[PDB]
Amino acid sequence: KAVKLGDLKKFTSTITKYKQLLLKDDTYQLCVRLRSNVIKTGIRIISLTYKKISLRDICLKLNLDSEQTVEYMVSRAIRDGVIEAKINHEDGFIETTELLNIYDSEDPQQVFDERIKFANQLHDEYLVSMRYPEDKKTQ
Amino acid sequence: HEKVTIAPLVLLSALDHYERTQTKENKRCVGVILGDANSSTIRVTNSFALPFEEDEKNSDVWFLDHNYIENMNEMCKKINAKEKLIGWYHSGPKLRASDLKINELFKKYTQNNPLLLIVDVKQQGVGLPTDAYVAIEEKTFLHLPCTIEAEEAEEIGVEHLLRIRLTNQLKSLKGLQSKLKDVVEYLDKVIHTILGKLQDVFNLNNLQKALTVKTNDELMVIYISNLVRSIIAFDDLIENKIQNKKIQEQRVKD
Repeated sequence: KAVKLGDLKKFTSTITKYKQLLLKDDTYQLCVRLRSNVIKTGIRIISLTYKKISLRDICLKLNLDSEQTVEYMVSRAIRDGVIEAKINHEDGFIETTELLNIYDSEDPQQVFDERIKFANQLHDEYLVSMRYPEDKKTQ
Repeated sequence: HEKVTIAPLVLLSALDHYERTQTKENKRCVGVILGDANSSTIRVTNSFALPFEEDEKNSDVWFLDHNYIENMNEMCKKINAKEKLIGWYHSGPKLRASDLKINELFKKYTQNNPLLLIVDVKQQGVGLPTDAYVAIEEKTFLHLPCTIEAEEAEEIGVEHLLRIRLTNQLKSLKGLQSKLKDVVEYLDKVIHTILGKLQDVFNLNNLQKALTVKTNDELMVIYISNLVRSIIAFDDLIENKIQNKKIQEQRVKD
């Protein structure tokens, strides 16, 4: 509910509320992080959808939040990838990438390979169990 | 041009001839070859050992009679009209210019320029133990490629003989091996035109284009069947032992 927005306070509020329950499950250690992650998540979304947005309009989300920590905060975000964009403050333009391809790459065929690698899952397993009646029926 | 059928029946007896004649590398067992030579594809029906003598101690020195063929063709005719002389064979594996002379004998006896036939009596290397030549001109002679027909009659007794992919690769080297050398051969053999004649087609490689993607794109679907290829396995043999063992491992009544 918070993480949908990842609204640090509203976020924290839950924690603020449930910390003991968190503490009860010691999931408390978590989320302390995803705080700005979702913040950075939002930052990525319905936002990077220009080849940029500006410094300040993307800083606007930080003008919503902070300033020139933006630099960090964006680098903080860019650091992880988890978004793909660039900037130049010299430009003051927070330059928000495509993320656009096709399956020209082996990327699908990776998954195919992934699928391929699985081709042995049930296939090789069928032999894994072929035994049991077949072999015990001999008995 | 008229490039030709091959009769295994020939090929076989041909070596028998070689065998029968006990021909050796010193020698080449020679003989008629039969078929009908008109079409831009010629057929080999049959072929006949020409009792012969070969001497390369003196090249042009060798002995043969036609008059075999004379009486031969008669019977051949009487056997079949379709014998009509296409040419002739020898053992080989290789030519000797006296062949040319010998070639021309049959010219009297053949419709077209008749057909030489090399055989590898040791069948050594590869596809064909065989070459078929027609003279030419600066003489010419030439190999047109040839092959077998059906002759399923053959192919059947054939079937009684014998008894996926990596090969396909394997020749990969072969020509290339010789090839570069073959230059360096002729290079340093004559240290001809045909080499440059090859040289052009060379760039026919690194030719590849993002049309490559198509491949990738294509290969995708190729794999789509994957989940299906073994899906039926995935589903099929697994839930098969659960209906035979539960029946059985529990069968176990009395």
